[PDB]
Amino acid sequence: LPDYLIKYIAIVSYEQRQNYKDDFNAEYDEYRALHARMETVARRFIKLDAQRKRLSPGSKEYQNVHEEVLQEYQKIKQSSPNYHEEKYRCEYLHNKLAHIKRMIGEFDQQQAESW
Amino acid sequence: SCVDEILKEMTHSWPPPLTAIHTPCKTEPSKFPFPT
Repeated sequence: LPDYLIKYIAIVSYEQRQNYKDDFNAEYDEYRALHARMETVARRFIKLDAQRKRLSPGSKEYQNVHEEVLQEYQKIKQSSPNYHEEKYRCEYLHNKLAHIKRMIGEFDQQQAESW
Repeated sequence: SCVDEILKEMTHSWPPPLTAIHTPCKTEPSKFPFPT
């Protein structure tokens, strides 16, 4: 059970909304940087996958794609800090910030229902 | 074979990045089911 689900509960006041928003903003920069790296890393392999699917398996191009997948994966395996630690950090921040934003949005909806 | 496993691990679709918190909230967030 992630800690942010215990910490960030339903909002009861605008001051709480402000605090939640400030906490979101305090990690937003790291989140966006990591997310951008994750998308950039994924893009190369999604591209290689699509190429591999549309190519004849008897073509030199196919072998080239194979090799390029191996080389790029080697780049990822040797990266520092470890790719999997960055990925975990990015998933955690995504769902944490998504949860905080969910609390804020549900609060906004409630407030709009009463005025 | 090994390349197949590599691509299975690296081609998962990431959700778009969360936007900043507008006032009131402009975009509805959601928890994402990341693969495990």
